[PDB]
Amino acid sequence: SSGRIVQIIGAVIDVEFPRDAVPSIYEALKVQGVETTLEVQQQLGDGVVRSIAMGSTEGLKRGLNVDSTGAAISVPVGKATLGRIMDVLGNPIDEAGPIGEEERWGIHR
Amino acid sequence: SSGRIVQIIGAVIDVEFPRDAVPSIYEALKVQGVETTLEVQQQLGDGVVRSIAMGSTEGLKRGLNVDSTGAAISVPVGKATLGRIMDVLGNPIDEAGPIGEEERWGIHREAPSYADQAGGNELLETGIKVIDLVCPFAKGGKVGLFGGAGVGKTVNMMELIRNIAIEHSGYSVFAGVGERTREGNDFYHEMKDSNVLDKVALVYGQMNEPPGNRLRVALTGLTMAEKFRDEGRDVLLFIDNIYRYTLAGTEVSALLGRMPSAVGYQPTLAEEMGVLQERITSTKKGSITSIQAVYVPADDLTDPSPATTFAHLDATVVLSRDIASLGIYPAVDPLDSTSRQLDPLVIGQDHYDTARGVQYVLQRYKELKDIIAILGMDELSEADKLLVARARKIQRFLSQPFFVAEVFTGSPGKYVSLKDTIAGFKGILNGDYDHLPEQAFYMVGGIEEAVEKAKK
Amino acid sequence: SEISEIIKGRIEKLDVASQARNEGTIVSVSDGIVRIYGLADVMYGEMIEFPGGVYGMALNLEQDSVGA
Amino acid sequence: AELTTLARPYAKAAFEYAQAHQQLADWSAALGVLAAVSQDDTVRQLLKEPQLTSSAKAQSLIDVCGDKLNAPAQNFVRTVAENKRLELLPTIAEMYEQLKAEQEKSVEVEVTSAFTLSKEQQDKLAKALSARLSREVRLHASEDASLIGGVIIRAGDLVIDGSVRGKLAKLAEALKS
Ligand SMILES: Nc1ncnc2c1ncn2[C@@H]1O[C@H](COP(=O)(O)OP(=O)(O)O)[C@@H](O)[C@H]1O
Repeated sequence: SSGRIVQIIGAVIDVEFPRDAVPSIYEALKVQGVETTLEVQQQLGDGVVRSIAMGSTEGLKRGLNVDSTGAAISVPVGKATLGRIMDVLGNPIDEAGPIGEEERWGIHR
Repeated sequence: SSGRIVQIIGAVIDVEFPRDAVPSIYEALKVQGVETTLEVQQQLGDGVVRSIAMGSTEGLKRGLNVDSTGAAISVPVGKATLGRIMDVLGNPIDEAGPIGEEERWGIHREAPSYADQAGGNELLETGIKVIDLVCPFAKGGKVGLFGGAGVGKTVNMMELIRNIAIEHSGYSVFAGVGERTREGNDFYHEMKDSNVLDKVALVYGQMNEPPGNRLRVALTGLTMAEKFRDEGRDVLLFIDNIYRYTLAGTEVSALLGRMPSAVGYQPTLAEEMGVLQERITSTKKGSITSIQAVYVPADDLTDPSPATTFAHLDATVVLSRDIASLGIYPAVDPLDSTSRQLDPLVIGQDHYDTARGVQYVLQRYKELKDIIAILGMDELSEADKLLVARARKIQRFLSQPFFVAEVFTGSPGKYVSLKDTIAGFKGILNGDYDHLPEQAFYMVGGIEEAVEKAKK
Repeated sequence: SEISEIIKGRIEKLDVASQARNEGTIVSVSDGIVRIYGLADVMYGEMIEFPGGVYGMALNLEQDSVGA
Repeated sequence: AELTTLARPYAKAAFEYAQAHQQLADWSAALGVLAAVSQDDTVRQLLKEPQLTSSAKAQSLIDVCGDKLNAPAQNFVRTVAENKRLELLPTIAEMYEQLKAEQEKSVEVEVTSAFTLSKEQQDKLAKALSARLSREVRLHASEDASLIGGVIIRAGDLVIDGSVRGKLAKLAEALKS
């Protein structure tokens, strides 16, 4: 189930979830309608998680719906990454189209 | 009524009591079923007191019943403490049974009042010639002791214990603040083998103990010295390091969450120094005189811990490696040791003239030793060579055999009175003994023993 | 007391869990620190069993929480 | 912070609503029932459980209290529980009673005495205290064998000591000095 943003102080964002659906530590979260990802750092209790944005916080408001992906930040791996420029999320930041990878790996190990 | 433990964070334990039975500040508490003692530091409100444990807290839980004793930490006092090793609670840590005391005293009390001060500037005779000439001790005074290890600190302490016990009918209390366990066992066996164990009461607060034990161990030894002072005696109190007392205050103030002061210290630094040092005085019944060894952090004399300590000290004794390499024992530097009693209003004009004459002759010999080192003995005049001969005679007459060092020197020990010290050093300074060789002045008592040494 | 009989009969039918003194529930996890409600018989330095074979050590026995 | 510092705006909001809508005794009975329900041990164990939300804690308190709460008192319970302030519920009620005592111009006075005082003696002390304090007073009499005679009047922070134990302490301080 989805949570809602309750606090935005700088790069740190607090999201409230229902008590049966709290995301794990280092789970990636997707904010609905804005192209920004959050990574869970802490579980504060009472359903609230504290996270860091993987993008700018200018288009964010309190009350925005946040979905959980169920896994960590996964990036493309293999020889499809050769010759390409990627960001932290593994999206291409050249203009050479999409990466045709066959496998994605989580960044925490 | 008893209370319950509500919080354990480290050595800091909060205990809740009923509202009409909250125990006092510095009251000793006992955990039921365990050998753990707590000392109350703060009253937080709603019946809850915040306290420091006087031991390990491993295995304690919330919900344990805690009894109050009705008073502060009470230690055994009197003649039964002599020859015994004790901790901060007064329990014996040698395996020699219970202390058979007749009286127990609490370790927190006020300083003696303004009308209870003895008055005057009466000297304490130690019997050591360099101490009674160059840096004289006051009754009720405080002595900083400086130097490293291996230059004879422990032998000077045992000789002061033997001299105050035999010649002045007093006692001694040792309080080891931050005592290393290896050196405390060594010091105990050295005092058994020098026959001075039954003249001194030993209290250790060891290094592997939590810092409230190392904070209150000097108050325990000072309480036993106060009972010995109140039997009409003159007592010596030895403090092994005063900087570890200051650092234990820093650690206890950091555990209670106080806001720290300049260079990291506790904000009650001068007050916690003054509560300990104002109880060491001369009163109308008797006196306690203290010998306290001082560590200086980062060789900085303007650091706040030695600057608070040097405001209470009346004399300094500096131990030197270069005097001990010449074979001169005890290794007290006569130029670096100071005293506030070395003043002609305090000790008279005659003692002051003899001591300042000895200090001028040794200072002039110190610069002429570099002159002889740079250009040779032929650069000096007849008056410079006469001063070098008198100065070597003064430098060898400062040495003295000790009763606790008869294994080392192979001689009987000597006790020298102050009159014989002033008369002997005046006799060397006036040129009365220029016909004697310098090796007669080494390791004797008075000047007459050097006179009978120069016939053999 | 001033509690009425009907209000007391509503109190006696409440769903209240009986918290055992050797049991607890994780409130918060952050940076290797787990703060736990309950565990009323835990000792200072006692090992705590978590699911999945994970173990911890209790260091902060506060009034309403345990930091491990 | 203190409990009165935190409990001040909730009691002031409840007093301003109950003075604006003429429901002073209704909110005084409601806050008394809420304070006494929140100090019972089973409800206090339920209100400290970590898996319950604040809405379920407010719903359990409303279902326990029942007919003693009207709908704005239930709204007040949901506002107290959403800001996580349920442990303040005795202190809030006490401060409400203090505000109502300033509104009806009355003061609650505790009188302790060495022997039992009759109704003529209580009416005499109540009239003297009503002349001094310019309020209607309510006396609460109690006994104490520590006093050998006289009364002790306590009204807020005002203490009037007419006992002979205090005169004995004054004579001891006057002859000791
Ligand atoms: N009065 C003395 N006479 C002869 N030798 C001494 C005397 N005092 C000390 N020494 C020598 O100095 C050494 C160090 O003495 P000690 O007091 O044990 O220092 P520390 O206690 O710091 O180790 C002793 O082993 C001893 O040989």
